[PDB]
Amino acid sequence: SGRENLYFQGTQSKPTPVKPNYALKFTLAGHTKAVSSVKFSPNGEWLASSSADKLIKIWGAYDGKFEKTISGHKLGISDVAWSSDSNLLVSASDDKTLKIWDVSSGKCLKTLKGHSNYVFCCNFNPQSNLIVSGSFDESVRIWDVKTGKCLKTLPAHSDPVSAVHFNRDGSLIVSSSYDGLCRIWDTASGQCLKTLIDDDNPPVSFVKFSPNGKYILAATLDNTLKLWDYSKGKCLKTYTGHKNEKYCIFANFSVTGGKWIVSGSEDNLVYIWNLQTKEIVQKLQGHTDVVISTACHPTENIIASAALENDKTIKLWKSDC
Repeated sequence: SGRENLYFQGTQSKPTPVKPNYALKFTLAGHTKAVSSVKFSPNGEWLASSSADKLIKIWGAYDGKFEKTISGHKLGISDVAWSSDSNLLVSASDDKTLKIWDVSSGKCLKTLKGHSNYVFCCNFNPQSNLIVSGSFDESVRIWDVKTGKCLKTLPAHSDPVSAVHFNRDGSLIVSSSYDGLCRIWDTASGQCLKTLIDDDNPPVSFVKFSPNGKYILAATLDNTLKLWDYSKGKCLKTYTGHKNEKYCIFANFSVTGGKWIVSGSEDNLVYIWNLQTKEIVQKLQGHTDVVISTACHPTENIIASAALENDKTIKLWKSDC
């Protein structure tokens, strides 16, 4: 308070690299089967979780407080995603549908039908007038949010689609599949603009664009994450040390503090790497099954992690940096 606020800490010529200090704050229990996917709302207020138990739950991002259960899918749910204004959610289910939900009321606004097998992954575009979905039926679909109609069906893959993500302005979609391909699609035209292959093409279990849209982060089932300049077709960074040979585990760019890569792992840990140096900077211990999903809070140094059937919980972790 007052004049003593302005307190000089000293000069440091050699920078000393920062490591995060994520510490467990809350465990969120209530799902009765494996959790599938957790995502923070863009406005930072909420965490949504989806589960094999057919339910979506909403939780306070800062206090871990249970808010509501959202129900309606007839079978398990593999993914959930928020609209840009934090008002809507879309979910991808084994019942072959996606559902669009009003988060405040819990009501299903639209059921998106067209896929011929489990819907596995989903995302809104930044404008949030479109949804992209990936399915066991091997296709990527692009949906009109307002009408619920399928606008395009992309014959994207020759195996289930493991992930779909729009870039920062919605102009591109990236998709991945156990077929070993990452593929870049023009949103407007539906044309494949590029196919990225790892070489002996291991199954690709996850993809997403970097925040700045220049890179894609891709997980492959040889226990490896890779950061690609998709346009140059060049791999910039490789992240290893975790376990990923079986499942579609989410990974993330942590951008609120130190620049990290964050992933789940089949050894029940959350892994955190320094993005540039590729060194593991933290491993978060607490879960008792595969950490299938992780998410990074938009403004605070908070990570949410969620685990499979032997655990069924979500954990919220917070770091000073």
